[PDB]
Amino acid sequence: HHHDIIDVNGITIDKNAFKVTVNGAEIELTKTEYDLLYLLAENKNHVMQREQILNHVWGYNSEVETNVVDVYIRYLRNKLKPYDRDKMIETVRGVGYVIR
Ligand SMILES: [Mg+2]
Ligand SMILES: [Mg+2]
Ligand code: NA
Repeated sequence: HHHDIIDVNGITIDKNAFKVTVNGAEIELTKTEYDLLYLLAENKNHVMQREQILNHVWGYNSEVETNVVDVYIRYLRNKLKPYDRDKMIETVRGVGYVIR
């Protein structure tokens, strides 16, 4: 076990850097979930096609199956659900995903 959060010399450092702040609390993510959320958020109101999300989050050269995007959208929605934030991630069937 590693201490979740450490304070030393007035510096606060969390074991897991990939957290976002919501309602005075924190949602704890993985790198890939965090990068996916960032992408969608930076592209608010602009629908992102699955292949574009794949390129930006997993890499233009990636050998991963494109449906990994759908998998991680589900993981991210599940992370947002306890904070009633999941509906911000909308599916555009046959295109991709968007935050409005
Ligand atoms: Mg951080
Ligand atoms: Mg943070
Ligand atoms: Na969490």
